[PDB]
Amino acid sequence: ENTQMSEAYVERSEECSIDHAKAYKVHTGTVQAMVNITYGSVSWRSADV
Amino acid sequence: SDHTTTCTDVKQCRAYLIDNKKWVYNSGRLPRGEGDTFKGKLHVPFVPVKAKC
Repeated sequence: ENTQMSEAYVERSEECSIDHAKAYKVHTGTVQAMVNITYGSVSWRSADV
Repeated sequence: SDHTTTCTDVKQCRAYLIDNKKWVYNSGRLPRGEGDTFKGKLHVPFVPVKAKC
C-alpha cells in the first residue's frame, strides 16, 4: 500500500546555444559585386557596387 | 529530543530525520520533500565553448 509519483518533462539541452540547425525561408534578394577599374594612364581603383 | 516510545519491538516502528541546514540537487533517485521546495540555483561549471581543434 504505497504510491510513487515519478513525473518526467522534456526541455532544451544546454548545448543548444552553440550548435543548432537554423531553419530559414529564402526569397529573392539583392546582388552585389566588386570591380577593378583602370583607364588610360591611371592605376587600378576598386570599389563595391 | 528523547521521547522514549512506550512500545515493544524495533521492527514495528519507522524513523526519519529532518535536516534542513543544507540543500541537495533534485535527483530522480531521491524522494521529494514535504511542500514548497524552493528553486534556488547553482551554476554549472564546465559549459560548452566553441574552440579550435
